[PDB]
Amino acid sequence: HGRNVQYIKFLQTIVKAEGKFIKKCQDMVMAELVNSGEDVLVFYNDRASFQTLIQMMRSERDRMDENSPLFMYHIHLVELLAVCTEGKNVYTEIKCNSLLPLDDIVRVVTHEDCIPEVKIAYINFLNHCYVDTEVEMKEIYTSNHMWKLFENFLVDICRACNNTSDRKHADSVLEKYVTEIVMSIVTTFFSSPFSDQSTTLQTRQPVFVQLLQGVFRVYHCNWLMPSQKASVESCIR
Repeated sequence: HGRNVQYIKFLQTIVKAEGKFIKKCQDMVMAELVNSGEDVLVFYNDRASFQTLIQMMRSERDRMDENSPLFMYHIHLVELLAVCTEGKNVYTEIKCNSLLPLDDIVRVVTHEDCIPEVKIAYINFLNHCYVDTEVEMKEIYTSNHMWKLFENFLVDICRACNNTSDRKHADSVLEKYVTEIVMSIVTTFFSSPFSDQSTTLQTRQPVFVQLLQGVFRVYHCNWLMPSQKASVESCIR
């Protein structure tokens, strides 16, 4: 019938209630995505997804007529497969990594021009596979490979951090980007340099800059408090 951007926001409403996430429904919606095969896939490899997304957001704003192009806004509302096993509802994460984006090899491919809109949902997939809370298999590539994304996107966060009272999605991106910081502490193994010369300067000084912008923001104080803890928690890492 066609992949509807208007429709695909249903797939989290029926399964995922607020607060509570049941295990059986997630199991029976995970297997059908692999079984059907021709669902709304995020794989729009580098030649395709680059020029579509940069022209979708920059040329038109305010949702671009409810962001219903059928090719670029489809990924945005495809969070079901990204938040399918986000918190702890991961009966089998191998399927989500093999049949779906790995979150450490396919994420980088589209990272040439970082799009915060994709990152929020795509970053949630990184949280989905990285670790539910502990069960993720200990893979050096999962953490060592993902330890360079922050540096690549750290400049982007800093670049938009200096802009004050000029955007609305910055708070959401900062609020949505702090969720990963609150997850498992940064690794301190042979890899994952453990706040070395190139891993501490860009992880502590820049963090305060984002915290300073949030403190100066006129938004609610509910989200401002977590930012200080996020930087504080990272500092004590």
